[PDB]
Amino acid sequence: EQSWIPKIFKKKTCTTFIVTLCQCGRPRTAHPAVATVWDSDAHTTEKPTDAYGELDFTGAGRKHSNFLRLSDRTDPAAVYSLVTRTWGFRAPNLVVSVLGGSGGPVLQTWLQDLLRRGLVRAAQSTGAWIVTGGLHTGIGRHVGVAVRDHQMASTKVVAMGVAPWGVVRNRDTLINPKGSFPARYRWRGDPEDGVQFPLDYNYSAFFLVDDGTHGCLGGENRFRLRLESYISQQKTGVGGTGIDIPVLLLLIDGDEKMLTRIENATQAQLPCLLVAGSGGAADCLAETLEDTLAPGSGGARQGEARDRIRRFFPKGDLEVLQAQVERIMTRKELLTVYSSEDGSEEFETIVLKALVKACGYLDELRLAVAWNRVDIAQSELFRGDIQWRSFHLEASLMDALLNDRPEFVRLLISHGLSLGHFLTPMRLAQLYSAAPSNSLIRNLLDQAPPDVGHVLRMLLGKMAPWSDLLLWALLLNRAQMAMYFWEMGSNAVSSALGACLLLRVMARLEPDAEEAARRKDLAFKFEGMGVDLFGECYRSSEVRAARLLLRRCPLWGDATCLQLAMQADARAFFAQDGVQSLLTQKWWGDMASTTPIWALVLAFFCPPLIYTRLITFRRCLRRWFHFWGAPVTIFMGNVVSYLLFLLLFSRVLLVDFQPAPPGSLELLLYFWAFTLLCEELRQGLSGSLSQRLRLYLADSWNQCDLVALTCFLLGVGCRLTPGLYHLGRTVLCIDFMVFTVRLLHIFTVNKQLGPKIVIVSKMMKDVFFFLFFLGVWLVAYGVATEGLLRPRDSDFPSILRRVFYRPYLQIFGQIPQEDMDVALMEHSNCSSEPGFWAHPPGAQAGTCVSQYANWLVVLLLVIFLLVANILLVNLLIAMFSYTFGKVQGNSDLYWKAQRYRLIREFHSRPALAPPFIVISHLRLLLRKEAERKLLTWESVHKENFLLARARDKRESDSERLKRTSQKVDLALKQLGHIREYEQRLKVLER
Amino acid sequence: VDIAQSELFRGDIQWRSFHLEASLMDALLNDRPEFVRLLISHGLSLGHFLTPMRLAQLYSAAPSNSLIRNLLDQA
Amino acid sequence: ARARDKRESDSERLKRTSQKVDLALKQLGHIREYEQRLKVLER
Amino acid sequence: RRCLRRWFHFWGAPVTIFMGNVVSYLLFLLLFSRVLLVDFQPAPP
Ligand SMILES: [Ca+2]
Repeated sequence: EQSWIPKIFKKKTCTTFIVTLCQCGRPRTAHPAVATVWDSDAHTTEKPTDAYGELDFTGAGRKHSNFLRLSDRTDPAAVYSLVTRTWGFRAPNLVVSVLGGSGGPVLQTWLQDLLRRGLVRAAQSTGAWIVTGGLHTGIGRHVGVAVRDHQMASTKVVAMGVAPWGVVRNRDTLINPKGSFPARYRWRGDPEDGVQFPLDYNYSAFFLVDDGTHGCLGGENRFRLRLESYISQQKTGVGGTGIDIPVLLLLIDGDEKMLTRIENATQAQLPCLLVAGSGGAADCLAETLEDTLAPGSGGARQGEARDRIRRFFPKGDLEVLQAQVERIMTRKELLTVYSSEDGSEEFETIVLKALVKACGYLDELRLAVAWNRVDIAQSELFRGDIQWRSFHLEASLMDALLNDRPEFVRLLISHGLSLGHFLTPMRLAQLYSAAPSNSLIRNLLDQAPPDVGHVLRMLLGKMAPWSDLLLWALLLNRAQMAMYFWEMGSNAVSSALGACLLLRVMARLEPDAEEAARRKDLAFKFEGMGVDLFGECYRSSEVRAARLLLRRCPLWGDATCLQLAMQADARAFFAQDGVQSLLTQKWWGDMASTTPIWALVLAFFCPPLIYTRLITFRRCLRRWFHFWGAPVTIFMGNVVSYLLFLLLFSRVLLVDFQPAPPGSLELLLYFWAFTLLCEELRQGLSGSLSQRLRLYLADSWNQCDLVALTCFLLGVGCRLTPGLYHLGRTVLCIDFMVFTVRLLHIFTVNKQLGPKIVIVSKMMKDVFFFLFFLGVWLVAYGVATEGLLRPRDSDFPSILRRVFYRPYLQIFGQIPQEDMDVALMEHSNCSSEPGFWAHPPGAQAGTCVSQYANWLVVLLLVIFLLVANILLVNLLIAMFSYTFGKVQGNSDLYWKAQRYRLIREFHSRPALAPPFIVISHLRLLLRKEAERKLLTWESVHKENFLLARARDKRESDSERLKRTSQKVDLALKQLGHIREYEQRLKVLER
Repeated sequence: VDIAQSELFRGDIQWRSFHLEASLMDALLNDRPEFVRLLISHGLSLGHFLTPMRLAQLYSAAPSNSLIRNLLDQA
Repeated sequence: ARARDKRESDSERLKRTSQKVDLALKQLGHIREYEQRLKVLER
Repeated sequence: RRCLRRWFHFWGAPVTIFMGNVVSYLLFLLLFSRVLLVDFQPAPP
């Protein structure tokens, strides 16, 4: 996408030649037919640019170095937009324009060290921009080599080149109005002249300013200054939240023209940093500022003396230099001197103080947040001399939140930053407004002032600053921010489970894919953290408090912790011992969890025994209801009722089922089945009508019960009709099978059998594989045998029998040799067809079979027996063994999870058994400070757990090794210092 | 390698395209990956570097009787 | 990413610490020699 | 025409070709079995 690039940007060709030789820098001969003082704009013609695209320096580089040619009189907004958007460069956190003449190809060692170590390092750390001449000469070359050395030794800095068109060596190769996306640049040009220079190969971007001249210097000064000012007017990301981008000018040596440029920059309110001892045109200003409030007598001509000394003799006589120095001092607040300090190389702090002084609201904390320098912020805060205001830190906190800098927010909060007063509906709206472009949260907010209530309602279903901040972070999916807020939350466990729920639902709702997977991962991390916190809260402290923690219903959604876990499928959460013990206790209701099963049975059959001490736990009726109200006793009663129901069903079906009108027992059976139907109706109805109906029908067991009951009704209806008695009997016969299959549910309660049942459920893929394999083989062998025999019955039912049924039973040791092996049969001439025939003795083995090639029949029999009885069955064994070995853990977790659903289901069933449950359905028809202390105790445990994790991490070997590396680096730094002092003392010895 | 990196990093020393081209050829022939990496990283023009003569030289460095050598001979 | 991960591995960090300690010992020998020279020049 | 384009897309998809081929193969086996077990006679085919 570049079609607009020629549109908004224009190159400059001079309209008029002004003297043989033009002022335009081109020979008189090479000029257009249109050819007192030449003007760079008045006598210039504009046309669409023809030298855009990107460079590919021959050899090294990132294979991408964007280049542009534009007129000097170009608005900077378009340039900034181009760089930020089209070329993909991130907005700058700081712009350092490195002025400087640097006379001579070689620069002093201390200056080169300062550049390479401070300037480039700080630029990389803070993601700043370096603006210099994009030429392999002057200060630009030094900057480029410094950047290259830093990149090599670091184990990518962004620097641009603003250079005049006409002085770029080999400009022709870059000319391509269509486009020069690839671009070969011969920067190793053998000829060397000062009229033109090659482009440095270390600069990521270029700005070949043009002013209709074939060579000159300084033409780009206007554009450079305007660009710097415009960048200074922008903001540091996060919409308008970002502070004004700091822009700083660094000056080393230079000339009078550099003094003029410094004056222009100061006029444009741009801070300037001067290096002491750099050389001419730079150290003079440093000295003058050092003079500052010098005495009027004997100082007025001191400035002139300094000008004539530091500056070159030319123009020294001219008073213009002194007047310009005075004008510069007029705004000395924007000037600073780089204290040499024997090569301090502490660039960032000097820049910070210079920016603060220039500002005279921009604050150190806001700048530190704008950059990623946590150390700067902590140093500034730790400085006791500096005093901070509530809003002073509030602005910084807002910036940190908007830009997602967890470390900064942590540090700011830790420094006594009031939070309750900090958050406001306006600020919260701002925070939510920072949704990244088209994110799912943004779509949800648009579809829905934050107005976050409705989005949460539509997410969950709906069927304290920390809480709000945590919710916002979860919505925006800022992992570290959310984790930190949770660490400061109040309802830690319930908060964690709610976060897991919300993240999982959002992820299933995201078009994010791998980004959604990170939300899924964040959900897993939160679930694990909640698990660990609860495990600590339970084992290490009173279990009663843990029980209270789970049962309570916080304000997250007015739902219990267990409900949240179940809705989020937080399988890991239920897997821990504490939750299982609590669930067991609820399962036994009021009676003790240790009650032996046999004791329970004896109590069940001997109601009076419940009052004996042999079972552990008006008082009498209260105890009675407790016993009969416990979920376990309801379960046992229901099982007994179900068994009696099956017994009655079997009795009726096998004996009393007659064509006559139904008897007493059959009617009792009908009433019983109707009771079961009412029970399932109750379960479905109360367990949003469509939503709960789907929830009920989802459970497989309920599907089984429903199919059983519908088949039962179908069969009864059929039997009542006079004609369909047999059909009714048959349907009821199958319905008995369907009912009795339900008894498998009894093994979902045991501590060992439930996992076995789940694993069996997962074996069905292997079962189907074997079934289809056997089906194919059966079809093959059966058809082959039947074809070879050629029985004369040729009756479709008989054909199907001999093709499938008999081969099938051959798998299970029913091998009728007398019906296939001719040797066991009497030879007879049954059929008129030519050949021989025999007479099988079997009733359904065919009237008579051929015997043409019977040895082949026996051979096929042997092959089939082998493949079926041995190979297929053993393959199935192996597949079962492998699958069972592979899915043990997942099955166990799944059972532990569903244990809660089971318990809840049985916790609300009517107290009575199905056969009498009609009476209970009828009844159903016709119809603090302690909490605060609990939360405080939970928060204390959370703090202990967090400290334990942090300390354990800090004591790990890897962290200790890293810290030792840091200390060794510090030791080497100090060793260099003492070595330098040693050299100084050795010198002073003489 | 350290000697080469020190020599290159020395700003006083100026290098020529062929000046590094000879070194690059030597590094390739002797199979010194670090040297070639460093040389290329130092703004060494590559498109102009390779030539059919140079490529023939490179392929001529097949070690004694190697399968590549047999295949080239057969071709 | 691969290069940085390798450089941040424990083994590489330990090797780099060994290099830095060797450099420290070199400089320590230098300063010790200068210490002896200064002690001599004291008289 | 959009209609024919959609039609060809459906019937051109590899999966649909696979399903069609499977159905054809099953019918072929069924025909084979029928012929072999019933209509296979010494008389001309
Ligand atoms: Ca049910």
